[PDB]
Amino acid sequence: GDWSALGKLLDKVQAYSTAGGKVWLSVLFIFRILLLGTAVESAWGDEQSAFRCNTQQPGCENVCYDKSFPISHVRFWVLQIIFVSVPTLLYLAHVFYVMRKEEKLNKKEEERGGLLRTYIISILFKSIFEVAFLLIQWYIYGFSLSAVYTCKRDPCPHQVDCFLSRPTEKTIFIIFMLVVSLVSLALNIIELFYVFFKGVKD
Amino acid sequence: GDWSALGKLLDKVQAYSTAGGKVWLSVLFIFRILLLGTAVESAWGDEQSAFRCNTQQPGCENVCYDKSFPISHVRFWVLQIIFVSVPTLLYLAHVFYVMRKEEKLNKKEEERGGLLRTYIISILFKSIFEVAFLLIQWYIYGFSLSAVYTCKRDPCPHQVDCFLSRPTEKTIFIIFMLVVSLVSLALNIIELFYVFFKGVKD
Amino acid sequence: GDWSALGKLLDKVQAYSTAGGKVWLSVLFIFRILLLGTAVESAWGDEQSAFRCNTQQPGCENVCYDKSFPISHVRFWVLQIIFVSVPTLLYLAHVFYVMRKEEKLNKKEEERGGLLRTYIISILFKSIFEVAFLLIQWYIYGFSLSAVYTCKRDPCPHQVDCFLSRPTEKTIFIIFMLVVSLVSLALNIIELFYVFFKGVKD
Amino acid sequence: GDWSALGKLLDKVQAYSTAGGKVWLSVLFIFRILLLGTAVESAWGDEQSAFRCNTQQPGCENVCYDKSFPISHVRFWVLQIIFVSVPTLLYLAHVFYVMRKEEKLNKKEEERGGLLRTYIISILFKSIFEVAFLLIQWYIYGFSLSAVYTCKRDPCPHQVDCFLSRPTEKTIFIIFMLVVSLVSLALNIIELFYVFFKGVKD
Amino acid sequence: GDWSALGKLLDKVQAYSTAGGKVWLSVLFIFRILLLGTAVESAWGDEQSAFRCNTQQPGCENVCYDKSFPISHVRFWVLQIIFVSVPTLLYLAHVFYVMRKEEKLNKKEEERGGLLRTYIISILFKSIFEVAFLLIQWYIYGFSLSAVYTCKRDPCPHQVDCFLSRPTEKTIFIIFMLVVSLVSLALNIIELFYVFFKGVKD
Amino acid sequence: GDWSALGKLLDKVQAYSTAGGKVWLSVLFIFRILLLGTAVESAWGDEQSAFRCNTQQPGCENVCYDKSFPISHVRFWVLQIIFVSVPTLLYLAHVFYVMRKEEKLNKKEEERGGLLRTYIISILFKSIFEVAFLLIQWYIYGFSLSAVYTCKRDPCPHQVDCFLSRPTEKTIFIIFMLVVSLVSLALNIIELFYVFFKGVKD
Ligand SMILES: CC(C)CCC[C@@H](C)[C@H]1CC[C@H]2[C@@H]3CC=C4C[C@@H](OC(=O)CCC(=O)O)CC[C@]4(C)[C@H]3CC[C@]12C
Ligand SMILES: CC(C)CCC[C@@H](C)[C@H]1CC[C@H]2[C@@H]3CC=C4C[C@@H](OC(=O)CCC(=O)O)CC[C@]4(C)[C@H]3CC[C@]12C
Ligand SMILES: CC(C)CCC[C@@H](C)[C@H]1CC[C@H]2[C@@H]3CC=C4C[C@@H](OC(=O)CCC(=O)O)CC[C@]4(C)[C@H]3CC[C@]12C
Ligand SMILES: CC(C)CCC[C@@H](C)[C@H]1CC[C@H]2[C@@H]3CC=C4C[C@@H](OC(=O)CCC(=O)O)CC[C@]4(C)[C@H]3CC[C@]12C
Ligand SMILES: CC(C)CCC[C@@H](C)[C@H]1CC[C@H]2[C@@H]3CC=C4C[C@@H](OC(=O)CCC(=O)O)CC[C@]4(C)[C@H]3CC[C@]12C
Ligand SMILES: CC(C)CCC[C@@H](C)[C@H]1CC[C@H]2[C@@H]3CC=C4C[C@@H](OC(=O)CCC(=O)O)CC[C@]4(C)[C@H]3CC[C@]12C
Ligand SMILES: CC(C)CCC[C@@H](C)[C@H]1CC[C@H]2[C@@H]3CC=C4C[C@@H](OC(=O)CCC(=O)O)CC[C@]4(C)[C@H]3CC[C@]12C
Repeated sequence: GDWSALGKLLDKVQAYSTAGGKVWLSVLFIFRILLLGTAVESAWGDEQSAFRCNTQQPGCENVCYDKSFPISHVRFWVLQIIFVSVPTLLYLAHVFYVMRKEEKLNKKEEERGGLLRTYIISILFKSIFEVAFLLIQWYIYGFSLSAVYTCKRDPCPHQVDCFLSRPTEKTIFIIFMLVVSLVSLALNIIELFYVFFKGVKD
Repeated sequence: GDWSALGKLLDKVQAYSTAGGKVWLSVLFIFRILLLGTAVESAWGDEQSAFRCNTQQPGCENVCYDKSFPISHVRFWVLQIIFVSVPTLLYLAHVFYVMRKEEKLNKKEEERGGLLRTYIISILFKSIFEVAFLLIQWYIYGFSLSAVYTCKRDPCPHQVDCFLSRPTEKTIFIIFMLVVSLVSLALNIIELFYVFFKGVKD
Repeated sequence: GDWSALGKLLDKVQAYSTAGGKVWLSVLFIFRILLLGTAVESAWGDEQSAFRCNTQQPGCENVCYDKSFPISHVRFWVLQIIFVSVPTLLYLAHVFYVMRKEEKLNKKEEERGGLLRTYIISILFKSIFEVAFLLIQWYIYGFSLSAVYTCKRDPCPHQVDCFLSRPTEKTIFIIFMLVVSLVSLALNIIELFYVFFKGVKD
Repeated sequence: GDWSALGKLLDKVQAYSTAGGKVWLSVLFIFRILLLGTAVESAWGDEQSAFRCNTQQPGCENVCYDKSFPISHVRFWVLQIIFVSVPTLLYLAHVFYVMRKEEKLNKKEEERGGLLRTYIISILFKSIFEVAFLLIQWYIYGFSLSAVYTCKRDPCPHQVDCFLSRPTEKTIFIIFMLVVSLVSLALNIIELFYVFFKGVKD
Repeated sequence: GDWSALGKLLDKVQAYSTAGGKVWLSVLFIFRILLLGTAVESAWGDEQSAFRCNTQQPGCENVCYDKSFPISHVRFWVLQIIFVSVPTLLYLAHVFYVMRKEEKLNKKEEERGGLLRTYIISILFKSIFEVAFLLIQWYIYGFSLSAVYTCKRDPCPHQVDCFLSRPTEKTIFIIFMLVVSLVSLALNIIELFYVFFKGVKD
Repeated sequence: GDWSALGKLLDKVQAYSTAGGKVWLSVLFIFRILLLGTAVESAWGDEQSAFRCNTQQPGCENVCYDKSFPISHVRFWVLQIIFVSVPTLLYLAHVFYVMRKEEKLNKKEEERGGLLRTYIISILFKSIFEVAFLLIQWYIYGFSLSAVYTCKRDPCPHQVDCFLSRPTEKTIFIIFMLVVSLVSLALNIIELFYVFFKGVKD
């Protein structure tokens, strides 16, 4: 049970990458998924059951929660990490099929090119998605949470004060994820610069 | 432990497919199942416990919820994704048995045809199911949710106002799924056009 | 790691079956288990917590629920699908042991029969169980659910109105399962007719 | 990856068994564990939360529940199925070690007996445990449940009426398990009779 | 895929053990983990939600529960079973590394001792931990539970009566675990006596 | 299926380590993860639902809980154990790639150094993280919990007394984790001293 075809595929996929990029970028993905699945996912469990508002009006809590949180952070991060990893899978499948076709051609008729361009495009799109998600998060929420929220949506009469759950831990986790995203963006830009320098000097 | 029979089966199954269809259509299924299982399934958890109506009448909440939501979106999508994937499994089993029979025939007696038609039929049925589900969803619900619902079902007296849970996130997820379905439909139609052009020109 | 003994066992088990029966009957089992485990099992979760009755008498809700639902549909279906699949497992084990004994005999002493009857018996019993379960379900419940139930069991005084949870989705799922069961019954009867015709003409 | 040592161990373990016992007794274990893990385990979930008594005295519900149910049925059945399966595992380990020692002896010094007795003892103990558990269950509970219970334990004043959850489904499952246990006992006694007849006639 | 190195490691690890100890001690661990994970873990679920005290003072329930149960039984048993199994893992790793080093030495330079002492030390420490845990449990709790508890901790005024959940089942499980622990201790002492007798007579 | 490349990688990774460090440090990680995942994670489940304060003011409980527990202990420990294990994974990947490159070089052109420095750096960083986390925990919380907390945050009027859940078990687990961390730190420092002594004397 020798896993040599996996080695061939891995070597072909990582032909144009640097030595460092083969390590940090791979470990960061594992770090990200572990942190997302273990710690943060449980702090957001009681985000609506422990949300309280000061009023007797039936229906103000629902509308005020929907106004405060149009989309939860955890699902935003899940979307972010899904959109960032699909280009690599597409490239891997492309390489797999190309290798199979080349092997068939070699066995049948013996009885720098497109791949670099695809690699560059994938690396560009990953950074584009990172920047877009960061900008959207900055515009909608920010990078902090306050304990008291003021609601002025009907049928609440003239105003309402509402109180959040765990507004301090979530800030810490938000900052952690921001740092991780910035590190990933920098590591992805370095690869583009290296590739273009190699392609220009020679 | 060489997995060569899997390669033979894969090559036989994807004989008439294009180069692109071998990649995007496969990755889209993984994207779909991951998104369905991770993010959306948790937003619909408190769909009946956090549903509130303004009245003292016992029994109005149950009937009004049943009137508003005859069937949840998540289970509708589960049915949609199950009905779209069975034709491929049937075709795969058919090819498996045909290959086994051909091998037996070759070993025993040496001591464009039906498969294309089945492929075309499967591709047609997948698109048919996609369109049918989209039309049903458009007729029953639409592609948005409102925060306030008006109920006029007995025993509620003369009318009742009821309030939903997370009416903004669900709209976002609905739009995402709509886009995914449209992309899948287009990618399936392209294959039919390509196959018919190849079969007509030659 | 060649899986050839599995192939021998599979060919021996499916010797008397038709070409179609090797595909539809196998896929239907997967469809059934997936649908049972994913969608329906979650709709029946709040079947007793969201069941409400109009009264102040302590104890009427419990007795009225027990009177309305002597046994839940999901567990009835689990029993149905367990009782329908055991004959095949028994036949498979029988074939396995017979093959081992035949191999031992061949190696030791060289230093249409019972199996058809067992196959017929198993196919008969599967249909018998299907019909029995369908008849019991028809007699006890029917194939629909109503939103309001009338209870006349002690200690409830003179009568009580009670209200169910999700009475419309469950009807849809009931109809789905009924259709699946009918399809399975028809596909099983076809095999008996084919076998008897082959055994009579030759 | 040929699994021949597993075959040798299986043949050695089942040397003195009948043809039928190799099939029904093995399938019954799978049936038992599936039924225990899928259906019954969920019906007993709300056994204490939905238990209600008619009184204002704080503490009567706890003591009356503890008096009605000294031990739940599901855990009783788990103990029953654990105590019935350990002798076979002990015998299997004994055979494994004996085979290893015999192989070592054969390679080193070539440079009806105890096993039957152990088999008989294990078969006897399995039936003994079955009978003991059945008798205990008959003495403590019976084979049915009633909807209303009468409690006369302090601090409840002079008497209390309490009401159970799902008293009709549980009776059905109890009867099912009783039938399964009786079938297992009969199948185990048959093996003893067969073994003793073979050992006496020859 | 022959698993011969596993056999070598197993034979080396169990060189000084008796015939019986290779069976009962191994099966007892499986029995213990199964019983701990299946039955008992669910009876302790509602240990604080169903705990009730007779008073209106806010805060007496929390302090009285903390006074009654400084540590739950299930977690005590988890610690007990973890502390008893680590010496064997350490010894196994030691043997693994020693065997690798010996193989390297044999291939390089051909181009009763410490292990017994380690075995004895491990066997001693297992019994020491068993006895220590039993003594601590006897001192803190005992081997039974009563339904009514009397609390005299502030801010409760002058006294309070509190009521437990399932005080009869837990006694049964406690007795079961006590018996298992005693059996394990005896089986471990037998090995020490056998080893010392063999080492003294010869 | 011989796992010899795993052996080569393991021997290369642990070339500069002592004999003891190959055992205790590996077993301690398993001990840590088992203890974290089995016992402690369930004691912190009802940390906010069972937290109670004496007042009628809506919103004081949320703010007072957020003030008492800026971050839960379990998630702090998860972060601690994640930050301590990434350097080893980075070093392992580095060694893997270096070995592959060396093999390629050997096959192509035949048709104490950096690794020690990386090992030292990783060992230093692990201890640095341990010390930093211990200091932060000491500064923020301490190593004990009290049953009564005094809150002076708005909108609570002038003061509030609040009561915690399970304040005695958590102290025990905190002490356990502290001891484990200290042991790990000592075992890591020993390796640095040994390495430097070997590098200086020779
Ligand atoms: C549900 C299962 C069947 C499919 C889901 C898993 C895949 C989507 C995984 C398998 C390997 C993963 C990759 C492993 C590591 C990397 C690190 C990083 O890529 C790199 O830069 C690697 C270094 C390099 O090649 O230069 C970005 C994420 C990525 C591609 C991962 C993206 C997600 C991948 C493709
Ligand atoms: C529970 C387990 C035992 C069975 C359930 C899994 C199957 C139903 C999976 C295995 C592979 C899956 C397929 C993998 C990828 C594709 C992509 C797509 O098909 C294609 O067009 C592939 C590209 C081509 O062949 O042209 C539509 C879904 C489909 C068939 C998937 C449908 C679901 C399949 C058959
Ligand atoms: C927990 C694990 C170890 C055992 C539980 C799984 C088995 C009970 C499964 C394995 C394969 C399954 C079978 C696979 C497919 C078929 C389709 C169908 O049988 C057929 O008619 C197959 C076609 C034919 O042979 O003619 C009825 C169910 C059955 C026998 C399934 C019944 C359940 C089986 C035996
Ligand atoms: C957690 C894992 C690692 C161990 C737990 C599983 C075992 C305890 C299983 C493996 C195979 C099982 C056995 C498979 C089938 C049989 C049927 C039956 O035994 C027979 O009579 C078999 C027929 C015969 O040999 O005559 C009684 C239960 C028993 C021994 C089972 C008892 C439980 C066993 C030993
Ligand atoms: C019942 C027995 C006879 C067989 C079943 C147990 C084995 C599978 C155990 C015994 C010794 C274990 C090994 C002992 C020590 C280590 C710890 C660990 O060592 C490392 O590689 C540390 C990582 C690093 O090098 O930095 C990796 C797993 C490994 C090889 C263990 C793998 C599993 C082993 C082989
Ligand atoms: C999470 C995974 C990767 C590691 C956790 C599992 C181990 C800690 C297991 C593997 C085998 C187990 C052992 C299997 C059986 C025995 C029986 C018993 O030891 C004996 O006396 C065996 C008989 C003998 O050798 O004399 C005490 C527990 C012990 C060592 C077990 C302790 C726990 C062990 C080492
Ligand atoms: C989700 C899966 C795919 C990846 C997550 C698991 C890894 C991060 C594991 C695999 C082996 C583990 C290691 C096994 C044992 C050790 C013991 C210890 O390292 C040692 O000192 C080993 C002894 C030595 O080499 O001197 C510190 C933790 C470490 C490196 C572990 C850190 C976590 C590791 C790398």
